[PDB]
Amino acid sequence: KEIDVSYVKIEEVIGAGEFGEVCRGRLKAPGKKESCVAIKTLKGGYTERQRREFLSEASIMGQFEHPNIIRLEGVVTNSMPVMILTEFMENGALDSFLRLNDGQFTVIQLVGMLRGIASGMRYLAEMSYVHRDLAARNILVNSNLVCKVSDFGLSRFLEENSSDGGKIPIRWTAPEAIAFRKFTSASDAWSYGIVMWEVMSFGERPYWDMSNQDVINAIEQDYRLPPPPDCPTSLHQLMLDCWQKDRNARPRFPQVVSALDKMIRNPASLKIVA
Ligand SMILES: NC(=O)c1cccc(Nc2nccc(Nc3c(Cl)ccc4c3OCO4)n2)c1
Ligand SMILES: [Mg+2]
Ligand SMILES: [Mg+2]
Ligand SMILES: [Mg+2]
Repeated sequence: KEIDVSYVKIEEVIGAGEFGEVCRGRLKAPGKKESCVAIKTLKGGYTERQRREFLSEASIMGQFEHPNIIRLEGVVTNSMPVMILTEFMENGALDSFLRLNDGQFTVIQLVGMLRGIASGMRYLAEMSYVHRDLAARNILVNSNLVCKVSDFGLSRFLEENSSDGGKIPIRWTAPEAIAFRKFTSASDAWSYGIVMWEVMSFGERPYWDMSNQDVINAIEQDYRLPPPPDCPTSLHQLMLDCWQKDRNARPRFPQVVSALDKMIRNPASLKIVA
């Protein structure tokens, strides 16, 4: 949806993206109430290929409609700067939000966040969309702590193209996807297990200071991240299930959501910790 630039007011720069600023603003279109939006801008100096890559995120987001997937409002392409407008997520990225609030949300709250992410992923997998960069930094959080998946793009990773979309995010990536570049919803399930660990650790870095090659070798040699402090064993076991070497043995997203719903209904089960 092309948005008339007169309908947009930019209020404040709140972040930096790959191609430009991220801003908070207001969108007011005839016949509709004013709403808060996030705005990504692309200013001058870009190639047309870069413009297409920037806008491809809008095209992809616009294919989706789900309460746990970032909603596209529209784009501005007939003037400069070029913009993508979405719903505004007041609390920003989950990893940083959790680090700010370390130890300050309950296990049930954390499970609800994880449930929202899992529902978003359930939807994407149903749509045959493989995310490929599922990480807490790509989850956005609103004022009511609802978590939504962000970061959409279909460009191959650098390792998939010419000998001579960025690099594969090794710490989040399933071993077969690193080895063979076969990205599937089952490799996203591996990534989702890593997100679980990030959330239950209030935004710690997966594998601490281990090098990328150290991580690859460790996983091949059966190492898996340990339960975060105070993490319910049932949640850690779901992580381990997501991290099965055999992709076909990992839970699919409907099963992940089911498991989390059961936990929420049976909160006593979350009391067992190592
Ligand atoms: N660290 C931050 O940038 C930040 C800080 C505080 C709040 C938000 N909030 C926030 N809310 C919604 C979206 C985004 N970022 C974003 C994304 Cl991820 C994809 C596409 C797009 C965006 O804005 C419009 O077009 N951000 C983002
Ligand atoms: Mg991506
Ligand atoms: Mg990415
Ligand atoms: Mg800690």
